[PDB]
Amino acid sequence: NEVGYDDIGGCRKQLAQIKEMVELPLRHPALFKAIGVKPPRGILLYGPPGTGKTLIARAVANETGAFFFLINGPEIMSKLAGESESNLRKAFEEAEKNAPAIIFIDELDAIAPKREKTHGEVERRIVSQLLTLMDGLKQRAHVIVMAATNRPNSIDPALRRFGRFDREVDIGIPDATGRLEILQIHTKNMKLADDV
Amino acid sequence: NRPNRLIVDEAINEDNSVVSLSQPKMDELQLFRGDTVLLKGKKRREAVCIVLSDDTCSDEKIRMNRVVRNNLRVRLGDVISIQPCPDVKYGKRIHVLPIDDTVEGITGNLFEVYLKPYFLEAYRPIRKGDIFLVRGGMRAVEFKVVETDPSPYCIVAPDTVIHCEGEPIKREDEEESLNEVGYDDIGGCRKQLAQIKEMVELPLRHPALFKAIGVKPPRGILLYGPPGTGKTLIARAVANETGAFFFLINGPEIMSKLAGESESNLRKAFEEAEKNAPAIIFIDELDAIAPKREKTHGEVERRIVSQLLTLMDGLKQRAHVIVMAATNRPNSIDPALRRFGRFDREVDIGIPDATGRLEILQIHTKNMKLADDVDLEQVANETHGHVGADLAALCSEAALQAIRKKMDLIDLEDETIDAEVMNSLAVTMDDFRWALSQSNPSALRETVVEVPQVTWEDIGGLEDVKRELQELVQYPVEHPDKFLKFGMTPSKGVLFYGPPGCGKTLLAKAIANECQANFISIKGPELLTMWFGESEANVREIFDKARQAAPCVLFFDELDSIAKARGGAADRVINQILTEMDGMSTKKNVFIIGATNRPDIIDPAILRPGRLDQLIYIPLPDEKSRVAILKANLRKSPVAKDVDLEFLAKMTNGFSGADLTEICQRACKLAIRESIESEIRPEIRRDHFEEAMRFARRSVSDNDIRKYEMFAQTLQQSRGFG
Amino acid sequence: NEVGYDDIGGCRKQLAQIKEMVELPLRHPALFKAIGVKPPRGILLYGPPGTGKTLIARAVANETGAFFFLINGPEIMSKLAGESESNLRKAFEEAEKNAPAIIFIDELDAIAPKREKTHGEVERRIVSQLLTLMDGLKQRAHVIVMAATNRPNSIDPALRRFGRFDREVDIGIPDATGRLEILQIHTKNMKLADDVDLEQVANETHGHVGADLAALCSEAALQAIRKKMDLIDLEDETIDAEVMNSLAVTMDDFRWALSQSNPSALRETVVEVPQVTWEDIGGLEDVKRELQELVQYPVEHPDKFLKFGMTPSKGVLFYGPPGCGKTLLAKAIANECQANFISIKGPELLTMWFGESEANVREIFDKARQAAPCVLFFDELDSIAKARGGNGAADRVINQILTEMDGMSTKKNVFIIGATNRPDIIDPAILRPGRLDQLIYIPLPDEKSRVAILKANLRKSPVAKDVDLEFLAKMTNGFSGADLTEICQRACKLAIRESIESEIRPEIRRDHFEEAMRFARRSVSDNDIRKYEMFAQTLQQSRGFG
Ligand SMILES: Nc1ncnc2c1ncn2[C@@H]1O[C@H](COP(=O)(O)OP(=O)(O)OP(O)(O)=S)[C@@H](O)[C@H]1O
Ligand SMILES: Nc1ncnc2c1ncn2[C@@H]1O[C@H](COP(=O)(O)OP(=O)(O)OP(O)(O)=S)[C@@H](O)[C@H]1O
Ligand SMILES: Nc1ncnc2c1ncn2[C@@H]1O[C@H](COP(=O)(O)OP(=O)(O)OP(O)(O)=S)[C@@H](O)[C@H]1O
Ligand SMILES: Nc1ncnc2c1ncn2[C@@H]1O[C@H](COP(=O)(O)OP(=O)(O)OP(O)(O)=S)[C@@H](O)[C@H]1O
Ligand SMILES: Nc1ncnc2c1ncn2[C@@H]1O[C@H](COP(=O)(O)OP(=O)(O)OP(O)(O)=S)[C@@H](O)[C@H]1O
Ligand SMILES: [Cl-]
Ligand SMILES: [Cl-]
Ligand SMILES: [Mg+2]
Ligand SMILES: [Mg+2]
Ligand SMILES: [Mg+2]
Ligand SMILES: [Mg+2]
Ligand SMILES: [Mg+2]
Repeated sequence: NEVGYDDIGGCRKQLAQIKEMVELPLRHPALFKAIGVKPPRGILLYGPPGTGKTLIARAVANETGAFFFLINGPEIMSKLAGESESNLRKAFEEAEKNAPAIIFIDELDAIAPKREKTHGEVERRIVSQLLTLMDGLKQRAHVIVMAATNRPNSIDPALRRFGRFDREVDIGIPDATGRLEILQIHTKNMKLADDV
Repeated sequence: NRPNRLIVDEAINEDNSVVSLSQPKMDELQLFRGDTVLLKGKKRREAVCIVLSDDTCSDEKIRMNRVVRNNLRVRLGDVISIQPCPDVKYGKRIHVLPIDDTVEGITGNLFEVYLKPYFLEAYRPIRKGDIFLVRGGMRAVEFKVVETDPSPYCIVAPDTVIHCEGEPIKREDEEESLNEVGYDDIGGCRKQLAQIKEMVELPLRHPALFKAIGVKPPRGILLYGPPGTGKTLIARAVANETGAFFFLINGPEIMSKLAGESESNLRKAFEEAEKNAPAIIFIDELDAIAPKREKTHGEVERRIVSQLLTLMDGLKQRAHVIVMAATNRPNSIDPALRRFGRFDREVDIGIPDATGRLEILQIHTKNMKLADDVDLEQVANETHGHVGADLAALCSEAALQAIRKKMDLIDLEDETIDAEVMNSLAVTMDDFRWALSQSNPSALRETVVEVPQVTWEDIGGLEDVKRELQELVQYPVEHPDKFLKFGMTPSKGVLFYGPPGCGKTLLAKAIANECQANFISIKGPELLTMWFGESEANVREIFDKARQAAPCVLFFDELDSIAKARGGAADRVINQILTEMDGMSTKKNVFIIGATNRPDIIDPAILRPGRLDQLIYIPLPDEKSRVAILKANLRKSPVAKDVDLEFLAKMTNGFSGADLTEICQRACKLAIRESIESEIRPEIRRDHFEEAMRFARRSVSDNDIRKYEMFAQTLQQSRGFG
Repeated sequence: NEVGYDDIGGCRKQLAQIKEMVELPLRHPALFKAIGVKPPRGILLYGPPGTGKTLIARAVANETGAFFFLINGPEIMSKLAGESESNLRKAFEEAEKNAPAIIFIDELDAIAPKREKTHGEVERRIVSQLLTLMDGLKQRAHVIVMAATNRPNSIDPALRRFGRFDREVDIGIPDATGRLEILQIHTKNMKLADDVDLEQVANETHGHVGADLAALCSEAALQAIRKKMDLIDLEDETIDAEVMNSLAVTMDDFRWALSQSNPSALRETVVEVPQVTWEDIGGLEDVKRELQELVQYPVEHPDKFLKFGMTPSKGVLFYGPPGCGKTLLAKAIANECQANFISIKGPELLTMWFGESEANVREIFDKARQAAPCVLFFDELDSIAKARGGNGAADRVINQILTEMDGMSTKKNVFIIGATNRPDIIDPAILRPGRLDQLIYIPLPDEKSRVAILKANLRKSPVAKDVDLEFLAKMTNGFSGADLTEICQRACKLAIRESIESEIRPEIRRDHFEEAMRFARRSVSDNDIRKYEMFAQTLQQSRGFG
């Protein structure tokens, strides 16, 4: 019942790209340590709501078998100034401990929205906290930070720089074929009539 | 001074065992390009290399790669004593060993992979205690010479028996690493990296001399440019190359800590930097700490900016510290930092040009075994909007492609892959095209500043205009002597005007190429695109970009589109361009060219003396010129011998150069039809040209011409009553 | 080596004012107590960055020997809450104790920027603290509070009230003479080569301030050093005095320094005496005298106008065909009077933000009012007239210039000159009596003038003997002064091409002029002339229906 690539439809190409970027670095972690080449750090997934971004993230985690630490945007930003930055540190720390791992920051725009829009010292501090943590992965542990947002142009441009969320995947609305594909996945447990 | 003393300079010959002396010096020491010399540096250490000739190398300096430079324990801008060494003779045995951290990851046959081809037929003149670097298998390993048999120095002839003792060795304390950043890891920033080297080298390398002179050195050096241009790289490079202490202040890292902790870290940074003088404080991502004071609400944030300013003004200590800073946006920085005594010096590290990109590609393909079909010059050439980091990612991705496919079976289950495979693994030109497909360029939207690749040979006819253009731009740059002796100051700007598609845009680029001067092209619609409020501060940014890139030609193309938009925003832009033209001092070698397909609506203000007062009229091409255009367009195409380009020019005595180019394409588009449909020997012959000519295209009517000729004689009179 | 009045150039008149304000209260504190008269409390120094504001303050301190407490703006605002206001207190307290004293608040705009601009409370509170401390000087214990800013506007107006910062000094950018001065101050310790012409430096160094020139001298020196460095020693921790004397700074080194020259302040509205003279203008002799009677007389002979019962006219309007010396005349008359001169071009007025376009015109008229006697020159008015109808913002600006015109009292030595190549669209409001009512028509040059122009432009150029400028003038009838300069430029360009191609030594000779005349053009059509001739008479009636 757990999520897998078979639970995803309409994102064939995108799911492939994410498979390339992600697949080698985790079961080839000692290999990358041997090669010396730089793999991706942050893979940003954007598209309108209910497109399957949170789905794809959880799928890649279970299909590759990597450790999975979910960072829900709103959940962080609901807590006090201490807890917010603290939980960000704990997540990156525990993710590095259980490498290979995928840190999924869902609804990233909630944590690090356009700095022009941001007000208050605490919020700007949390963004800076995340930027440092992303830069912290340049230690080149076996860790990948996936992230999702409904609005790419809402994200603080600081996150889109090199070494941070440097790769992006446009997971858009499905076309006619994609919708047929998705319908099949959700009717695979139902007994359909012939006229359907 | 005896000839035996020279100063260390950068290396043109990227080889390890080599130095370069100028020919005048070469023959002076009576030692020849073939012989082996002994280098004696500081710390009472030595090294052996093959000396060679450089035309560029000034006689008093000696070019040596960073490896030799490291073994001598010397930096760029230090003196060493060279002397001939005929004492050296062929080698019997050699005992090298890899350094531990340069091999952490791999294991296997280092001899066959690294040492064997490195010394293959190379007759390298080594030395005991030397540390050399071998690149292969997508990494660079460092070995140190522990022992030789004709010790301590000997040559590695093909008969020389190369021994490997057993186990990798630890790193010595005083021995720097070669994986560390240096000027050799930076490309595309020749001119900019030169400036910074001049600013920083004197106060840091010889601080005592600057204390004695009394003259004021540079306090703050602000680096700007788009993301991934290598600002952090250049800063970290100058640190290791000058050998100064390096305290990194990371913007976000400071601002990620609590209120007082940020200001406390700022102090400790300047404190420890001052303590360990000479030093370089590098404030990376400065705009995170010191954005415009208006742009920031809150109290703490404003307090942190003020803290930085006080620390910056605290260089009254002058204890030999240089504060470098990097931002991706100058106008974000609080202007209070630009004041004298703070960040008073600036360096525009822009996006690399075609040559610069080729450089960078060569830097990130250093450790890879490229296939022969790989043409990096083509990669660079078809890479318009990439930055240093993009190219570094491009090479890295192309490598990951070669890896994952020739992975095939490999083993994977085995925790590590040996050096035999990685060396045999090659990166095809195909892999680069695949990596280029997934290319996400960082700086496409950025206005470009480079030397145009267009030449006179691409422009058919207009031989008169070409020559007048040479007088206006090239002479005042290449012969200031005459103009000062004649008592005249040159004209600043030109205006191209005439029918559409007759080579106005080409001429603008073509002259910039003739002078090998920088070139900037702002098209009318680009100006009308700008956000209204920022529009003004961005026009100012253009003229600054052109002022710094001098000698440069600032080209305002497609001015007619702005003239239409006026008769609101279009008004403010031009009136500011007029204002910026006046501010442009004639002595700055910034020459402003304007162009428009419509002289009937130019703001006469642009035509005022002192501004664009050189009104050059570019008409439709006469028969002779049309043939030159047709040949210029079919230059790179396989045309049949049967085609009569002359006759083609006879018939079309009303066609613009834009038409003739379209006609040549149309005929080509038909030839491609044949090549795909029938697989015929691919060649564009006559019957394509004739059919393409049958339908024809006259992009400039007769009435249009009459008007243009009327303006060719009356345009200067547009400043009075129209 | 400490700072003194001898270390300051270009600020002659300003430095004299500060001296007058400060000398009596500081050098004679006992005397001023006995009088009961009130001395100046606060002196505000404004001007762009690097003009020598901090310098002058530190200079006045040492020269008067007064106690000196430096209040660094950024330093205060970098400290914590109360520690800021607490230090402001101590600064005044300690200054009052050791009277006579000078408190210098450098970068005042950091402490007390626009009380509306600031966000928060601790900031507004620090401003309040300052206003109290300034008002707290009612102890009067001979303390003078100097202050420096680049933003004369951004300072909360509360500070510029009476009893606080009641006196202000515009230490603006230096002019040609001022830059020469500063260059001599910083080349004071260098051994200059004979080919070094610091006058040439000062003149082609338009937009530099004191800090720029100081760096420019430093630049030329460090380059001359790096040269003869060559061998030197370096390994030796110090260089001896013998070498340093043999070191010379060539004019070439200054030219290399001028190559890397980034001028700090450009487009900063310049206020200086123009170097243009009547000799630079061919012809117009009648208009030249007319300009004197309007400008020279009322400033040099006020007794006459007062006794005659008439008040002089305020402004002039130059109108006529393009390129006939309207800009030159404006600069010329100002130079003759040796009065300051401000040239605002039409486009410069259309550049500003909509909001700034009003508050910045006031700045102009204020800058002219203070630099009196001054010639305020509004050049290229035609470019504005076009931006109103299309022949929004231009409307607001002109109405502002009109309001500013009327408001300026005639008893001030400010003289306004407007100019335009097009009187067919000039705002009639500008032409109403009391404004630019002196309508001067400047036509194309007559034959006599054309010769004068030709000689004026070829003055510093190597023209051959056989060249006949009088014949050349006879041929160029309907040509303007701008055209004749272009023909000269065209002819000179040909002579240069010959010089490079053949190395015949520089002689712009006959056939060069002949070919330049072959391609020569008339920039003012006949029809255009007839119109200008009509407006030479009927422009008076443009305020009616017309
Ligand atoms: N491509 C897909 N194939 C099958 N089901 C999908 C797909 N995309 C979304 N869904 C369904 O949508 C639900 C989950 O969508 P989510 O991934 O959580 O939405 P989202 O992309 O994260 O958008 P937001 O920003 O969280 S509202 C599940 O019921 C999925 O089955
Ligand atoms: N000019 C360059 N020449 C060669 N390689 C470069 C260059 N610039 C960047 N790179 C490569 O890309 C990487 C990025 O360098 P950075 O110094 O981080 O760029 P950056 O300008 O500092 O990015 P910012 O300012 O943090 S957004 C380097 O480590 C190199 O691998
Ligand atoms: N003299 C010429 N020689 C070679 N190609 C020319 C020539 N003139 C025009 N062209 C072609 O016309 C195209 C446009 O060149 P331009 O310099 O931009 O002409 P233009 O005066 O700017 O007219 P437009 O408005 O750009 S079409 C180029 O791509 C050329 O291929
Ligand atoms: N009028 C001047 N005469 C001689 N030297 C000057 C002059 N103005 C500036 N300088 C030089 O440039 C430096 C500028 O120093 P400052 O006194 O700090 O100028 P400033 O106007 O206070 O700078 P700002 O406004 O705070 S950016 C001085 O140290 C001088 O060396
Ligand atoms: N009477 C003159 N004597 C000498 N040169 C003149 C004369 N009139 C015009 N010129 C030339 O024309 C140039 C401009 O002079 P201006 O005073 O600006 O004329 P104008 O009436 O303002 O016309 P424009 O539109 O500015 S060219 C000068 O630099 C001279 O080169
Ligand atoms: Cl226009
Ligand atoms: Cl008007
Ligand atoms: Mg979701
Ligand atoms: Mg960086
Ligand atoms: Mg074009
Ligand atoms: Mg100052
Ligand atoms: Mg003029």
